[PDB]
Amino acid sequence: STGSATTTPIDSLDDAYITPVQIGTPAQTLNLDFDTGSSDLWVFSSETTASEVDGQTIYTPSKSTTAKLLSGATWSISYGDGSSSSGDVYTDTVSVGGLTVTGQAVESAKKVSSSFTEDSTIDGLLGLAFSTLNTVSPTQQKTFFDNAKASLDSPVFTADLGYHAPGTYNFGFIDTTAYTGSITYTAVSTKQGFWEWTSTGYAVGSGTFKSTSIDGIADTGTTLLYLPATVVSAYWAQVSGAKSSSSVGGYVFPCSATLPSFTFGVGSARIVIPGDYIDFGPISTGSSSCFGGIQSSAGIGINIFGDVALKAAFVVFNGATTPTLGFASK
Ligand SMILES: CC(=O)Nc1cccnc1N
Repeated sequence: STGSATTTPIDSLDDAYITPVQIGTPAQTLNLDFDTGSSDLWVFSSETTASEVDGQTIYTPSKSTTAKLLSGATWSISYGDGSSSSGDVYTDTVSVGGLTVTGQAVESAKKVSSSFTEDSTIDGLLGLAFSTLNTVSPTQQKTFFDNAKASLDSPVFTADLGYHAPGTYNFGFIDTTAYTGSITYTAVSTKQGFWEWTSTGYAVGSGTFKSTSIDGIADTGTTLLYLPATVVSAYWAQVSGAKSSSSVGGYVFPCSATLPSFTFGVGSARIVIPGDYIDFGPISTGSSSCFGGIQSSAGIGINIFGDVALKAAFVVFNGATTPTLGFASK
């Protein structure tokens, strides 16, 4: 089997991407944030505290003839940005782009933190990291990809995120029309439960490539590119007037600037992030200070190849017995 679904930016900055997902019988379609940095499929629901729902579409298990309470199971998750959610668990039929999994754990939120409430466009998250990170207790549950994997034509999914435009998540096949050149594959460590890999270096604009190992994670659920402070300082030093602002929370730059590109290495290959992808716009409405899309990972504990980096590439998440990542230009 295969599936193919379009993923759409939630706003004009590509702060996140939503993909429609069918849950239950008859189908209830919710727009979920596909997240290769976590491993829980959770949704706003008829159980979510009413004051914490503000415009989201909810899953109502009592209206699904295939929903079953997973008795005694609870979940609770906290993400790197400080947001969180928790609740109980149903199993139900879940379909993405024509690919159907029966008996998928659908984690129903009873509580969500303010950042989820305030984002009316995101109805929940669909985790695509390794199932060892799933938070359901006392019986850990499998991700949608892990449940689908044996049925797929090939044990893979691909992320093809657009810049200011829709893109595609495919399951079970690699669309050879969606990228240019060849795909370069690189090793993955699953020891932390992430799609963790080692970039071979970077360049700033037209500058020379610096060969240096940068361990980090491919995370579709993180907006920006978080890299070591040395690398980030070298980037922003090429932008007149750019500075790190403790009050704002990262590097800012004059909105009048033209940003240089940023290149990262995948083995001997190179992925170029155009300068425009690094512009996250005014820090507040009407400001002439703009927020940068490359930020320091110092204090996070891990480097994160988030959407800023991933949307410059066609990315293969290879879930074979030994997982690997593939990157191609597009
Ligand atoms: C850095 C970070 O926390 N990212 C993130 C936030 C919420 C959900 N998934 C994620 N991958």
